[PDB]
Amino acid sequence: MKYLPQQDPQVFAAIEQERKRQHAKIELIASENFVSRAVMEAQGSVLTNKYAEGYPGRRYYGGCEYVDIVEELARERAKQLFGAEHANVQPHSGAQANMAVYFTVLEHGDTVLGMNLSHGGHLTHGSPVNFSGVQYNFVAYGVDPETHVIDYDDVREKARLHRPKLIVAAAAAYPRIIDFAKFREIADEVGAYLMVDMAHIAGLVAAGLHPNPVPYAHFVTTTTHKTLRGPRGGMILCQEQFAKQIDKAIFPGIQGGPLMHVIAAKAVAFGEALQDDFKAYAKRVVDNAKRLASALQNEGFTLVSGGTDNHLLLVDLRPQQLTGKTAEKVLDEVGITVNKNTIPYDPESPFVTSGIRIGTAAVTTRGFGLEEMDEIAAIIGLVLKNVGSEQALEEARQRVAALTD
Amino acid sequence: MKYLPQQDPQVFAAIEQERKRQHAKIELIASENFVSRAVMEAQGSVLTNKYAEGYPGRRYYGGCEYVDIVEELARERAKQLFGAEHANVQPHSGAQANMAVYFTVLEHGDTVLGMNLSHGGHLTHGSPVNFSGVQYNFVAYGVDPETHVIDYDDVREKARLHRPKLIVAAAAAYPRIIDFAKFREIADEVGAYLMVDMAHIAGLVAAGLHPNPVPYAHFVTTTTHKTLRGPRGGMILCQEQFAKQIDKAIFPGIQGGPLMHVIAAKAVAFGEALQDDFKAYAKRVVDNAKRLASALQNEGFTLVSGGTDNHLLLVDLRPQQLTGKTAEKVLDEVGITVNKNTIPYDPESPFVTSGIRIGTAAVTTRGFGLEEMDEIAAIIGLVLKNVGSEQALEEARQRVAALTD
Repeated sequence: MKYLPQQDPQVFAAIEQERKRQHAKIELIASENFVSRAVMEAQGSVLTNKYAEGYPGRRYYGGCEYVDIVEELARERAKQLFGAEHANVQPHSGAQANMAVYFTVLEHGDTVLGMNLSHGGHLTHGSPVNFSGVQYNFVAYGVDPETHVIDYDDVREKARLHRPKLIVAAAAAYPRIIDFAKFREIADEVGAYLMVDMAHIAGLVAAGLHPNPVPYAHFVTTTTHKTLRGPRGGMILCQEQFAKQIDKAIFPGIQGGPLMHVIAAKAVAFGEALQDDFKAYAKRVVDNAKRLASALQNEGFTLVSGGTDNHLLLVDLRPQQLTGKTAEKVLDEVGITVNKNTIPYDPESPFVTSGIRIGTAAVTTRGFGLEEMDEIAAIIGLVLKNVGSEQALEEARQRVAALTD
Repeated sequence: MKYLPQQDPQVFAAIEQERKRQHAKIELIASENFVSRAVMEAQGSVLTNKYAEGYPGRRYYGGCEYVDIVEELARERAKQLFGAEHANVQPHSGAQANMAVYFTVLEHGDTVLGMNLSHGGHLTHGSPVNFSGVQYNFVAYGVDPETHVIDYDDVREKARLHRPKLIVAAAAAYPRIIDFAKFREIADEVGAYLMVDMAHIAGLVAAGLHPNPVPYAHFVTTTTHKTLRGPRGGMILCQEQFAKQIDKAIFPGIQGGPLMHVIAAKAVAFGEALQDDFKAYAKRVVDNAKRLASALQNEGFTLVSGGTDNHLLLVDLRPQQLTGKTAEKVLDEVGITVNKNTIPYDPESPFVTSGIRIGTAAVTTRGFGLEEMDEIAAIIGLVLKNVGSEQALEEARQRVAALTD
C-alpha cells in the first residue's frame, strides 16, 4: 500500500496486524480462504464510484458501458463454471442471495423445508432470529442419529406432511455429499421448488468433485468467498425461465446499486476457477480433508458421519468430555483457528456445543499437503488431550509456528 | 495495479476503460462521487478473507482482534461525525440499512408514511416493486405543487389519517433542506417512530451545512458513498436505547458476514470527513450547486423549487418541450452524465419524465468551482436548445473536453 499508511495510520496499523495474523495462524475456519492479489486489486478499483442499478444493457444510469462488460464477464464465466442458463452476480452476500430467491417464489408465511440448523443447516435456512424464520414458516429435516447422513425418508415425510412451497438443500456444516437428485424427486412429489445453497461446496462443484446441483435445482445460491476462493459476496444461478423474476428480485426487489468493484473481483475469481490449476487445488482440498479426518481418527477423535466427502469435518468431542467452546478457546491459545459447532443431536446449546468444525480450503491455498495434515492432527491431539498442561500448549505453539514458518 | 493486468487481461482492460471514462466525462449523477486512493486501498486489503459475524468483542469467530479495531474505529468516528449514541457500520448498502430499520420496528403489513416517490422519495421508501412496498403498507406525503417544498400539513394529515407505525423523512431527489423538527413533532403527535434516510445529504450534515437529523430521529440511515465520499455501503445511527435491537436486526436478522474490508474503507472515509478540508469541500459542493442553479436559470431553465439548498438540483424541462429521457440521451452524446428524474406532479411516466437530476459532489471533488459551474450551465443550454444541430453538439463535446482536460 502507498496512500493508506499516510492518510490513516490507525486503519493501516490494524490492517497490517490482520495481514500478519493471517500468515501466522493455522486457519481452519471451514468457510474461509485466501483470495489472490488480482482479486484484491479488482476490489480496490475505481469501480466503487459507479452507480449501476439495473443490468448490463438495461441500466438506469448512463455511462455503464464498461461496468457492463465486467458484469457480463462475471455472468458468462459463472455459466461456464456451473453450466447454468442464467447467473445473477449482484447479490451483496449469501444472505442476500438467499433472501432474493425467497422473495421470488414465496409469500409471507409460506412453508419452507430446510436442513435442521443443529444438524448442518444455515442461519438463513430458517432460524427464528433470522429473516428466514421470521418471514416464512420453516420446518426441518434431520440426519440419521448414527450415520449423520441426511435422512432422505425424513426429507420426504416432512415434505409430504407440511407441503412446503420450497425445499432448501445444502449446509453450513455437512461433511458428506448431498444427493440433489433425491431432493428434486421429493420436491417433484409434493410440487415444491428446489433451492440448493451450495455456498460451502461451490469450488468443489466447479472442479467436478461434488455433484452439480444446477441440473436438479430450480435455484442455486452460493457465496463467492468459500471454496470458490473469490471476493466476499453472493450469486444466484437458475434456468432461463426464472431469469427475469430472479433479476427483478435482486433489483428493484431487495438491493439498490450493485458493488461493481466486487463484481469485477467475482469475474477474476471465476477466471481463476476456470483454470486447470484450480481443479488441482480443489482436489488437494478434498484429499487434505480426508487425510486430516483419517489422521484425527488416528489420534483417537470421533468424527461426525465417520469422515468427510468434502472440504470440511466435524469432531464430536463427547468421548474426550470436552465442549466445542472449550476446544475452540484452547486451540486459539496455540494459534489454531476453528469454530465450535453443534453436532447432530447435541446435548449442548449452540453457544456451547459438543463439536468443532474444521475445513482445509485456506491451508490448502497456502500450500499445505498431506504431511501438514498429519501434523495439524497431531497438534490438535496434543492440545485437546492436555488442556491443563502449559508445557503441552507451548509445544503446540512451537509446532504451529514451524508449520506457518 | 500489478497482478490484475497479468491474471485477467479482460477484466483489467474494462477497469481501465472505466477509469479513463471517469476522468473524461462531466459526472453530474447526484449520488456519485470519487473516493480517495486510501479508501480504495482499504477495500483492496486482505480483510476480505475474514469471517466476522457478530460485533467487536462479541463475535462468533476467533481471530477478530484486529478487524474489531477497524470496526470500532468506523463506529467511533461515525459517532464523532454525527453526534450519534450508536453506530452500526455493517449494512452492505442503503437498501440493507433501510431494510434493517424496518425489520427492527415493523411487522409485516404495518403502515409506513414516506415521501412520494415521484416527488423525491426513494425506491426503498415504499415502491410496490421493492421489498418496502411489498412487505409494508406504504402511504405517501407530497410537496406543494408550486413551491415543490414538502407540505408539512400534508405530512401531518397523512400521519393522522393513516396512523403509520413509522414515518420516513429524506429523499433521493429533493433540492431543499428538510425540517426534521417538524417531522418529529408530527411523529410524536401520532405515536410513530421517525426514521431519517440521510443518504444523499450525509456529507453536508457532517460538515454542518444541513441540519442534523440525529437529535430528532429514532433512526438515521445513510449510504457511505454519496456526499459522504466513502466506499459503497450503508450505515445506521441511533440512540443507545435502540442499539441492541438495531445490531440484532443487521445480524442475525438480515445479513451474515460483514464486509470487513469495506468497513475499513468506511473508517478511512469517516477519518477524511473529520478533517477541516472536508468541511471546506462540502461548502464548495453547496456553493457550486447554487451557482450552477443560478447559471442554469440564467440560461432560461426552470428549476424544481426554484433553486437548491444542497448538492442537487432538478431541471423542469417542460418549458423547453423536452422529456428527461431526451435530455439525458443528448447530454450523454456530448460527455455530460445526468439522470432523467420525475418532477413533482410530472405528466410523464418515471421511465420518460419531464426532468433531469444534477449534483455537484463529484465535479467538486475533482476541483471544479464557480467558473466551471457557469461553463457547465452554458454547455447544457447550448445542447438542450440545439438538440438537432450536430455542429452545436460537437462544440459542446469540445467544451466538455476543455473542462476535463
